[PDB]
Amino acid sequence: CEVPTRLNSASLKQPYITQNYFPVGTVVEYECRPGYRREPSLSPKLTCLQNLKWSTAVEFCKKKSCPNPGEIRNGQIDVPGGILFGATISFSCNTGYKLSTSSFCLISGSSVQWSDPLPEC
Amino acid sequence: GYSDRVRSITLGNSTITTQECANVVVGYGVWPDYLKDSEATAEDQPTQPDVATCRFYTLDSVQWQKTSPGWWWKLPDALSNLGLFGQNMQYHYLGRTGYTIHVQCNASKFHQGCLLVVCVPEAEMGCATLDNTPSSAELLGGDAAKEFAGEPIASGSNKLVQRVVYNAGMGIGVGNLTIFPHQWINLRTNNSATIVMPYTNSVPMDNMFRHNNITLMVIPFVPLDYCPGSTTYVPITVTIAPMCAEYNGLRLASH
Amino acid sequence: GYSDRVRSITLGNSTITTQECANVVVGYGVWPDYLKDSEATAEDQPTQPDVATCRFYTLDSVQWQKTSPGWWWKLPDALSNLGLFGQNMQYHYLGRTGYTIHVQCNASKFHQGCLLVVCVPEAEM
Amino acid sequence: GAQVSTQKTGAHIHYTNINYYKDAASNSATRQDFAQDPGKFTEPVKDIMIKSLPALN
Amino acid sequence: GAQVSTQKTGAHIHYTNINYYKDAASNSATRQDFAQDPGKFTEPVKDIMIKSLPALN
Amino acid sequence: RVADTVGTGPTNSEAIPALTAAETGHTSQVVPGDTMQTRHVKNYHSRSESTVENFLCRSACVYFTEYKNSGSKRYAEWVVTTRQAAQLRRKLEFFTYIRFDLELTFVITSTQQPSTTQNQDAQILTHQIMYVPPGGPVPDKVDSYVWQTSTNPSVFWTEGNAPPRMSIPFLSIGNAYSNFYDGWSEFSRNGVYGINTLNNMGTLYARHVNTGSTGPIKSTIRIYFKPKHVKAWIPRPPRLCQYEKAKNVNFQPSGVTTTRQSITTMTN
Amino acid sequence: GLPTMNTPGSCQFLTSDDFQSPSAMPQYDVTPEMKIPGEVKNLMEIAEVDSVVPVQNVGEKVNSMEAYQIPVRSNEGSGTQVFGFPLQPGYSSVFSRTLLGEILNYYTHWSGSIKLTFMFCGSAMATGKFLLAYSPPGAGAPTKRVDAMLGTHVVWDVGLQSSCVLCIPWISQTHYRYVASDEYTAGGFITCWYQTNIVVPADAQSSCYIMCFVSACNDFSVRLLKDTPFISQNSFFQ
Amino acid sequence: GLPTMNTPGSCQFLTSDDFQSPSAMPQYDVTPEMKIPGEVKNLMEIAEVDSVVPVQNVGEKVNSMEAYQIPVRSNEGSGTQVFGFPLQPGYSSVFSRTLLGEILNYYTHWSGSIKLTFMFCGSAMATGKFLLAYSPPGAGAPTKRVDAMLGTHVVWDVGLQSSCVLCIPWISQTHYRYVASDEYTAGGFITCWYQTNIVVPADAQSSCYIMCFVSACNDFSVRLLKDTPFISQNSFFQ
Ligand SMILES: CCCCCCCCCCCCCCCC(=O)O
Repeated sequence: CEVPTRLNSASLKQPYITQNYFPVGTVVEYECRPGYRREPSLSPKLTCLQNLKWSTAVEFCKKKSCPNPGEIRNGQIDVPGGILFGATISFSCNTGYKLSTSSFCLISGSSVQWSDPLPEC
Repeated sequence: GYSDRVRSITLGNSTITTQECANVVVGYGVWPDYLKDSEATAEDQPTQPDVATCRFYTLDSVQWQKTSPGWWWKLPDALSNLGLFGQNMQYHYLGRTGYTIHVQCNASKFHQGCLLVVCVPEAEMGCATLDNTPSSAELLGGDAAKEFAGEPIASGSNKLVQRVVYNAGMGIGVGNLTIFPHQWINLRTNNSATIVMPYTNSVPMDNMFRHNNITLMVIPFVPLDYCPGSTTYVPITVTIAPMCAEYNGLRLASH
Repeated sequence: GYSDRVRSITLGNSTITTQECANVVVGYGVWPDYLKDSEATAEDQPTQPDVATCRFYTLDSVQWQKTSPGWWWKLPDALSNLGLFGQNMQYHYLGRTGYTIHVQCNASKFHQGCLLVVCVPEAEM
Repeated sequence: GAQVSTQKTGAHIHYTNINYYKDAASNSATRQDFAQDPGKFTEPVKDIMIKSLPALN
Repeated sequence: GAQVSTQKTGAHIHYTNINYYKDAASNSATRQDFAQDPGKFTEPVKDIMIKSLPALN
Repeated sequence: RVADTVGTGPTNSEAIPALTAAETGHTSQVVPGDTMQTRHVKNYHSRSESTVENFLCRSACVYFTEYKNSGSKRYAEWVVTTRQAAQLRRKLEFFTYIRFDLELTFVITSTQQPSTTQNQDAQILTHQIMYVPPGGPVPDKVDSYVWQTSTNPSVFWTEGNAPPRMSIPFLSIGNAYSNFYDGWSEFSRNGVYGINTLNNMGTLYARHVNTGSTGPIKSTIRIYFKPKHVKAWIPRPPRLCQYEKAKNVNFQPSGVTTTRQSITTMTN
Repeated sequence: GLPTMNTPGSCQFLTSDDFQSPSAMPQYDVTPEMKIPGEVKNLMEIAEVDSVVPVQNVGEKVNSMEAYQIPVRSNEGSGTQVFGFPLQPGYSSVFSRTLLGEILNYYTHWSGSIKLTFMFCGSAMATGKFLLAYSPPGAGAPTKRVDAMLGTHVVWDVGLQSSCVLCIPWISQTHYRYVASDEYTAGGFITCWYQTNIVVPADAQSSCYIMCFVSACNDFSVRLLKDTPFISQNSFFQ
Repeated sequence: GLPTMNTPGSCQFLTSDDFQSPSAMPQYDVTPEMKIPGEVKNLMEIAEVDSVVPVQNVGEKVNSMEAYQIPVRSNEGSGTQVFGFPLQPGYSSVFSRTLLGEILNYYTHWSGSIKLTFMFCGSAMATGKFLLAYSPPGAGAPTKRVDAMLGTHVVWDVGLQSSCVLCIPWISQTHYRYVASDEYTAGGFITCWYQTNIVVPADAQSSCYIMCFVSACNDFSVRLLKDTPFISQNSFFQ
């Protein structure tokens, strides 16, 4: 068999990463890359079949959700792309008040948090 | 005998009288009615209050000055907080109604001017910044009137609506608007203008809080003028009566 | 075939089902109706919502304890703040309606007790 | 099952049409629907207005 | 020997079909067989069950 | 057939056809024979090219994109929308609500790119155009399993043949298409505002089924939309300003018309 | 094998053609139609409604509403000119952006009569009389009321009815006139003159405005689809 | 030689086309048909049968049968919530893998009513009453019984008949709702609340389970063939 199939959601577990000879009937395990959270229904294992081809692979992990943005006083929050990992919210202000401008959901430690805090306006 | 310059309208417990009126414009020739069984889609039974909902509601007045560009009103939004109409459309998910609009202006024989009173269906508007879209507060004014602007709104990092009077905020031509059922108030001829509009939409019913079907635009084409000594405060009043209103999907009140 | 211990009631967009019920008591033998032209006094036209107003509203629950004396409810007051019914009677000066009351209690075959459920007209206290 | 209709000719000679597909969205375009009613846009008023009479009398 | 049948049009105009081959497996697909009978999967019971009556009485 | 003129003569009556009040908004139905003496001439002119169909029933390019047989961009995608170009958009915007069937036509053209590979002897290229309805599995790569096109519709074209053409029915969950929308995606009057909320026509993909040659080749697909069986409602004024975006009606303010010397000038 | 022969014009894509084509979504069930107010069947229906004419399009006046107002005021003279413009709905800047002009710019030939409606927007105590004239071509624009009186004119008396309609007829040798600028298909000149003088009482403004509307007549007609010059684009939007 | 002309769309392979083609095995004699029980003529026949709904799909519960059990137990309180989920058969994880959901994921538009059948699986000596409510969109999910009572509800009384059916009607402005997630075509919310309290005798378990089945109504309908998102493949099998 060749190298196991690359998947955006997960990454090959150690030490399979440092391995280049896979006989038939060899099982490899994956793990969720940051932030990505493991999906309980799907199981992250692949087997080299007799045809020297790996078993069908599906995304075993899903993007983590950032907390709710909140409610900026005298301000409007624009959420064009949800609140998943990698989204960007926009902070605006009403007519008659002066105002950062945007915040990004990024991995900070073991979970995902917003970057810029809510401004004042 | 009769004249044709006098007209009375009676709806619910309200009446409107006029001594100097032009004719009455009736939508696209269609009178508002209810929804038929061969054209409905929702299955539960609708409610039809028919008395409290179908009555004349009188919004605030606006002063017409020698330099006023004009005003606009979103009818589903204008009556949202007024009377049972507001309570009905609040609890319900779907709504369907036709709007009759009466706009009245009072003056003397020594005052001059001209207003265009037009009902625009689906008056989608633009923003001062080409990127980004207009904010709800700028587009929708409730319990109040929104005003156009004589000069172009500046573009910056803003969500303000482009209010140019010559582009009517839609980028089109103000003169060509007549394609929509309209009327004029010529201060030498008629005190008031009345338009009856049926329910126009592409679906049978629609949520009255997230979509505004029609928009009323009062635009002075000839500026108000008078000689010193005569009255300087001339207001404009708008009365709206819902007609054949039915609602479906009773649910928890939406604020 | 049928039994007579099962009964369903449908009003507006609401339904009530029962598996162990006695009969249904109907007022003084009179079923609620509208006001006739030969018995009315007010002259303007009435409003009849007939769907949102005519539906089952469910008040709170009360715990029945070994030493509970009893409870009472004023119906015009109980539904005053609930649903369109409250909004209708709020804006309007005059009103006229009939009330259907369903009171439900759930227990086992090893629990014992007895409740009287009564509608008193003009219960001046 | 063919349709024979007149063509577009100058004033002052028939054509034949057969439908081959079974979807009614695959037919040709309807180019010959000459029907008008401008009374909805012109003259949308409620009371009729005779031309020779004064408008406001 | 042609067949003329109605097309699939919206609610609220005929088509012509000729078979050229002699095998009956070369014809077009049968797209217009709208017949249903869900009583085999829904309600496969032996004794009829009226809706308003109690199921087990 | 257009209405013929009627012969009239002199007049000294009390009938005032010319005098009217435009305050009502009623367009005056006067003919030349009312304010002058006229002859009777039969009119044979016809309003046959002014019908809604004959007006919008013409092919118009709405998009074109380029994909290659090597490198990075191996396939092309397009989110279906008629607002990409200006001409057909402005012709369609004459009406608020329109209902119409669509006749789609595709033009595909290839071109050899400058390189240094010797001995170039290409073969005939075949192209595949796959349409994915919203909610479907979009191709993530050019050799994706989704190209099977079991349920999804697909068209295969070999270069040198006639351009591919198919007919699409009136697809809409509503009772008519909406050129304009005055509302928000959410019931709370926040989020996407405009016709973008209504749009949901899916995505269209295109790829080379074979490499064809050892040298680089770039192909370009052009999409043509001809409306047929057209029905339209509520007309509205034509776009005076120039368009700026496809998702919105945002514009830059412009004057009503073009300026002349004075109010008594017979020339531009 | 039925012997056939292929004629020229095979495997070609003519954009204005009318053929059948296989449906991509077979047996699709479309949403049933519903009654919608204001159905357009013919473009001429749109051309027969009034549209305000930007007559005073001079200088910066096009950047406001002043482009729509015709400024008539009382003066110590008689027989002066109010306005004048040519009869070129497709080409003249005056009628180019009106509903009629915007519909004409999609075609190449036009033929029919033109209706002009003038509405007085002054005081109720003001009065006046105007001469509204149309002169077919052959001699230039009339420079004085004596020359404009000899054409097709109407004398408008301002009173209770504030609107008067001037109907420009069809006096063209050609059956159809070109929408673009062609000196062969000349149209003529439309002018307006003070018949008497504006009469205003004391304490009443002496400077008033007129408004002008244009609409197509019943005999109107257009005959060649083309592309509007105004629409433009540098690159695909968004 | 009959003169013909070839139109665009010639020598092309549209996968959803309907033409005749020469048979590769001429005059082949097929095996005569025989009566086979359970013939399917329409997909909707399959969508109208009940399918157990995995309501409790929380955590590892999807890796067992516990995903199908709704855990109702006696408590010292009234008016609490049992469950709640949105009306999205195509998109919601709750209805995505049910027969109805598996059939919907092959299409793009759906339209009709939904039947939910709740079966009590407790002791024969247990009793209770439940409120099953549906709220159309416009205001968010009801957070308490007072807000959920104002919608379309049924009061279910547990007795000899252990199953009660809640029929979600069609209250959509659009004729057809999108199977994928679109906020324009919102569906609403379905919730359940303790009407009274579970009444259990001594020596009888006080913790019971409910089960839920979903079926399409007679008015149900779907309108655009597409490819299921769930099916996948890295390379040809075997
Ligand atoms: C084999 C290729 C098939 C391609 C199918 C493409 C279908 C496109 C459908 C577009 C319909 C018209 C969209 C109008 C949008 C609007 O105005 O709201």
